[PDB]
Amino acid sequence: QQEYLNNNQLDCDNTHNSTYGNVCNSVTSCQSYLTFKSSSPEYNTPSSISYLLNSTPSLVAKSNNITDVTPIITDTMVTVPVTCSCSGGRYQHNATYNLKKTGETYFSIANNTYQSLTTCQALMAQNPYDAKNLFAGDDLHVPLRCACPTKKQSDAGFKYLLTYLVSQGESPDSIAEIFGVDTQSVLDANELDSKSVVFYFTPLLVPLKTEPPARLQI
Ligand SMILES: *[C@@H]1O[C@H](CO)[C@@H](O[C@@H]2O[C@H](CO)[C@@H](O[C@@H]3O[C@H](CO)[C@@H](O)[C@H](O)[C@@H]3O)[C@H](O)[C@H]2NC(C)=O)[C@H](O)[C@H]1NC(C)=O
Ligand SMILES: *[C@@H]1O[C@H](CO)[C@@H](O[C@@H]2O[C@H](CO)[C@@H](O)[C@H](O)[C@H]2NC(C)=O)[C@H](O)[C@H]1NC(C)=O
Ligand SMILES: *[C@@H]1O[C@H](CO)[C@@H](O)[C@H](O)[C@H]1NC(C)=O
Ligand SMILES: *[C@@H]1O[C@H](CO)[C@@H](O)[C@H](O)[C@H]1NC(C)=O
Repeated sequence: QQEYLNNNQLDCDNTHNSTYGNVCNSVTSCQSYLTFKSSSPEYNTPSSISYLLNSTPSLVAKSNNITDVTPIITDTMVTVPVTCSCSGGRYQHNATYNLKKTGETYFSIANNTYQSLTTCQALMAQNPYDAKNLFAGDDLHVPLRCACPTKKQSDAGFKYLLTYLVSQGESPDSIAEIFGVDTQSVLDANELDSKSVVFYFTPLLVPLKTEPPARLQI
């Protein structure tokens, strides 16, 4: 279980503990997954998506049953295998991001470029630049959100946790059905209950019993 981000990442001045990352509460390192929506023309191949998220093109290709050079149709949600590890008391998967345009902000990088796979708060905490001193060509340390199954989750049969970018219309019920797991396992993984509002566009942890399906929309 990890705290649910609960839209606290939408205000860069918000200081809720969840915004600085999942908490290191299990094994120091594990295999994990992110999700990411293909974006044309910059992030729509295994090469460019892996470059943004620090995976490998072969891992992205195999995870989605495509080749490592296959163009991915815009808005397709793909799975991205990554190593999740503990750093500074948090679980995260490191990536590096070079700003392309002077005008990009900590928030635009977290919310738009990385599709809320990281937060403004974690970016600011792990980079030296002032929010008013970012220029094209600056490299950012990007702490992508992932977690490793706790002992209790492992004992329940979950081999991985997957960081799931919730889309319009989706619910814990419908997301659990994609991965063939119980709705209650999804709720428990995020410390939610059936009355909790699950926000669109905010990452949600999904515990997995096996590797994710190659196509999420099936
Ligand atoms: C992902 O990124 C984090 C930082 O966000 C890396 O954490 C780093 O952890 C190492 C290991 O303790 C720290 O190294 C220490 O640093 C000093 C030099 O500053 C040196 O005396 C020693 O080598 C000492 O171990 C390091 O401080 C820390 N980095 C930061 C920026 O705080 C982590 O290793 C990264 N993980 C992966 C898998 O890339
Ligand atoms: C942060 O990102 C989200 C996308 O995850 C943006 O949400 C959009 O909101 C507008 C209305 O303001 C909708 O028309 C779009 O459909 C939403 N996006 C998606 C992908 O569905 C949001 O605008 C971003 N916030 C900022 C301040 O840039
Ligand atoms: C936030 O969490 C950290 C460790 O995850 C802890 O040291 C700190 O006390 C927490 N802060 C609050 C306000 O609960
Ligand atoms: C991969 O794609 C092939 C051909 O489209 C399909 O028959 C096969 O079942 C897929 N494999 C997996 C593991 O999804």
